[PDB]
Amino acid sequence: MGSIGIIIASHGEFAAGIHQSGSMIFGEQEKVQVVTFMPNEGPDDLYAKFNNAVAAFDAEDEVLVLADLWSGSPFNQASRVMGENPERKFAIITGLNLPMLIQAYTERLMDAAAGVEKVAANIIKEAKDGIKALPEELNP
Amino acid sequence: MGSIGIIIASHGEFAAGIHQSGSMIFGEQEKVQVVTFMPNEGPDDLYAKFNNAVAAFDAEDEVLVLADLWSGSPFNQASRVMGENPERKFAIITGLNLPMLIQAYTERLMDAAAGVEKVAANIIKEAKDGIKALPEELNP
Repeated sequence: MGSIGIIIASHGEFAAGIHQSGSMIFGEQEKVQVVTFMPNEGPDDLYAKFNNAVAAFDAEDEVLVLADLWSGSPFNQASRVMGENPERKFAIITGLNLPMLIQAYTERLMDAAAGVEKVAANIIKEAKDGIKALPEELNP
Repeated sequence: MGSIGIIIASHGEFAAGIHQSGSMIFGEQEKVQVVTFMPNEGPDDLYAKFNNAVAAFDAEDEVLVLADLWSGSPFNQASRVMGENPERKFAIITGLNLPMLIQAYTERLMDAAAGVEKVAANIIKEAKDGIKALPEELNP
């Protein structure tokens, strides 16, 4: 049964700031957790934050992690928590940007019961498609 | 000679937060300005922030704006400033993410003579390529 909990994760306050961007553009949202990794912190503090974020969702919810980068402690600890909970469906998407977050909120509204693995493909596509340049000739 | 000044621009505190992410991974970076657009500000406030950010660079510097969202207010006021300073080389890339910012920093280190029109293609490429998922079956 059910829903998708979203965890926004980053080095530094990035994840908190883009969570604000999203609430201005999209409005308030349920079942969103923010995990920041600050300079006075180590990997085990981050491990605790992820476990605490997952426990804030209902036991039936699938989990979508939107992470800053495919490297470093935020990504590594998200992957660890994913691998320690094989009875729970997880997806991690790296390269967090605002089109990605908007599309994640929309896919939840539209199609949350299809699962995190189904909705990820179009979240990825819109995140990439929203990277565009001016002047137009600079685009691939 | 001139080099590239970077403006990181967003709705809300996103831009300040990812600037912090960048400093945790890439140290202190010269000629980087942050432009945030907060819930209690309007377009004329924003326009002034962009003009002040551009004034922090040297007259011969080129300007690279990394913006959160295509056709958003940060993007629109950046485009306006670009059109008002036609004697300055300018580029705008939307879909701001941490791979994008990392590559922009790398480009300036490798070749301070490369202008914003030359470095844009690899910055866009790495910004898109950095968007990937686990499980890996969601990837191409």
